Amino acid sequence: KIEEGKLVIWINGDKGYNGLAEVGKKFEKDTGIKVTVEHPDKLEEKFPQVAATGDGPDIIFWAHDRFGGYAQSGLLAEITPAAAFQDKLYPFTWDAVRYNGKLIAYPIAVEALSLIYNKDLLPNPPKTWEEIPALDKELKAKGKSALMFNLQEPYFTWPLIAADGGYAFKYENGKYDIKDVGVDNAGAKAGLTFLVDLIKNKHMNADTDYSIAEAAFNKGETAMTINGPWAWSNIDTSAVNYGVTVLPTFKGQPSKPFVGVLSAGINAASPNKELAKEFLENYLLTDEGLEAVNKDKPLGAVALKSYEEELAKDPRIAATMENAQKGEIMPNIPQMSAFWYAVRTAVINAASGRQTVDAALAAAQTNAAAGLVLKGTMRAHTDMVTAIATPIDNADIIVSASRDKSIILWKLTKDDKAYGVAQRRLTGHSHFVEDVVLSSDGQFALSGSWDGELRLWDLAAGVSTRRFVGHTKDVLSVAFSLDNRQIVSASRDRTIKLWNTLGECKYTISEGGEGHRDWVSCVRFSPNTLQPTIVSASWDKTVKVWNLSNCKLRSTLAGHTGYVSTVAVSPDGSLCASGGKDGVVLLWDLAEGKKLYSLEANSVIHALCFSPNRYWLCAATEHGIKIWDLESKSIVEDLKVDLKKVIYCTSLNWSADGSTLFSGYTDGVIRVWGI
Ligand SMILES: OC[C@H]1O[C@H](O[C@H]2[C@H](O)[C@@H](O)[C@@H](O)O[C@@H]2CO)[C@H](O)[C@@H](O)[C@@H]1O
Repeated sequence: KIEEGKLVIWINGDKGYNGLAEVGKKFEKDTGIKVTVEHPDKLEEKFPQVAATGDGPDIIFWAHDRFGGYAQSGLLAEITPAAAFQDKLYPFTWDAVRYNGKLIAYPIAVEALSLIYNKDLLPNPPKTWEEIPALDKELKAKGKSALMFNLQEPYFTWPLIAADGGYAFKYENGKYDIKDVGVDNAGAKAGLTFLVDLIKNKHMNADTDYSIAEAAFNKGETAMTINGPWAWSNIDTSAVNYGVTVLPTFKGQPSKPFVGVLSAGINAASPNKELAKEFLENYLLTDEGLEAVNKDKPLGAVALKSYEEELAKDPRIAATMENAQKGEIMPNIPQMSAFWYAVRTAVINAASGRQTVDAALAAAQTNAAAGLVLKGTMRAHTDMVTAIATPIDNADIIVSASRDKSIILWKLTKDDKAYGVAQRRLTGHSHFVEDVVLSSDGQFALSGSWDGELRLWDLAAGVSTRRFVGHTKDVLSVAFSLDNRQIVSASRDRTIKLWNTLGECKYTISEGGEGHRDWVSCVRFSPNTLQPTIVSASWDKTVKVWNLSNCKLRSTLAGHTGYVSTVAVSPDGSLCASGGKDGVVLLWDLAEGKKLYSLEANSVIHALCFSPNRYWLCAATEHGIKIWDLESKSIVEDLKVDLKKVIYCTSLNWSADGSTLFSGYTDGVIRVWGI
């Protein structure tokens, strides 16, 4: 629920949540309000989840870099401190938490990684990364390692990658270009390669995580480690005689860590937005509040000036700020998480050996800039997935058709396991199922296969309820009339047939001069109820529009030099996209019945479909799923397949809400796309 009357706070496990808890107890004393401080695992990922449904904590803590994404998804209440309060914090700390001109959280402290060394094992720490391999050989002889730090999180490896040129998003004229990603340039490659070499020459292991490196350093086994201010406590209790100094340089350049600003945001759904502000502003952001947290685990250089005046006296803090100066404050734009996930994968694969540096970064480069990504994969078909149907009511299930001769009802789980599971496999056709469609109910499926027949399926009971025997050759397409009372099909027998629901052919648009002269590959109903019509693709290179009332030919659309294997109709029934052999997508004006323009794809098109919302046109091509913006006539996405044989999309269909693109491939795998 909401939890009106108390304050649920979330902060990371590596921070002084106990000290904060104290602050919470002090608030409760003066307020009479219970403060609960919890530190869930992966709280940064759960938050956007729970906050979306209206649940979650009242206050969430994390480095600023992740708040832009939360704000964007409306998960954060706008904060508005009095000018008096604002002056208490450094202006630059406020900028860290300012998104689209608004303050979305209270800044707490400036975090920056530093080189932490054991003064007893290494009086003079290396000034450069390059002298570390020799240093490790020297220490290894004495049963000690030179360096150990968390190689699992990109946060720790980024300072070295960025050192000689690597960057996340190009910054220019006071703005970030989210398409200009710098993770695979010469600089980033040089840094990651050096790192990987360290692992190859065994100066550090690819599996070293946070606890391993912290234990090793605190137990005096390794001379140096890399960490933030929050680690100084544990080392204190370990009695190690350490120092905190400038990170080593690489190729003469200083390591450039991404600087985080620990921040506290208030849940958009919280019913204690006021209690939250009173707490953060009058209890936490005070010389007392911070000191209570700082004693638990150091915060770093705090936003609050008054208290920073004391902290800046600590040399470890001065060292923190020197490394901070060599790097830069993290952007808070939504793309940051994509950048982090991208870089994390790259480092791990390059480190594990699964991929080469160039290989790993190249992919990271793509994932960091990627808009539409691979939300998941659904596997069950043992052969090519020929068609995909999505429920009109946007329910949590879809249906697929495959050359394995079956259709599958998928239950969209989304759970870590898979995006969906084969809830029921329906068999019955004696040859490849080429196309499938759902009823308005979303309760029945209508299929067409190369066995020349169509079948109605009762999805719930799992059985075929009707065979449509009429065509004399392979059936290549099927469609349901808007009111689901009429069924249409296309065949290699060059005809288009109309059927009722009882399996009787009510009408046949014969191969006559009016009809097609070759295979009819596709037939679709136009959503327009004013002029009942259907369009048809054909290997006779034409497209035909038909009056559903009298079944009379409206018009023949010529413009293709090869077979047209597919046709899609805009949701409004005004446009119509056609495609096939010649690689060009012709967009027509249904109403008038004339060409509007082309859209080169340079690849054979297999399927088409417009977006439910956006002015988008998607094309299943042998060279990826091309997506143009019907307004700019420009490509906005070109999705290829990466297993890390020629594999290509044969079918695709959007979820009713336009949020997910389902697509079948030749390898029998169904790939889910979306934000
Ligand atoms: O490395 C990916 C990860 O880096 C940062 O998380 C830091 C955090 O800022 C520090 O305060 C401390 O908790 O160490 C974390 C690394 O494990 C980013 O803030 C985070 O968004 C990103 O995923």
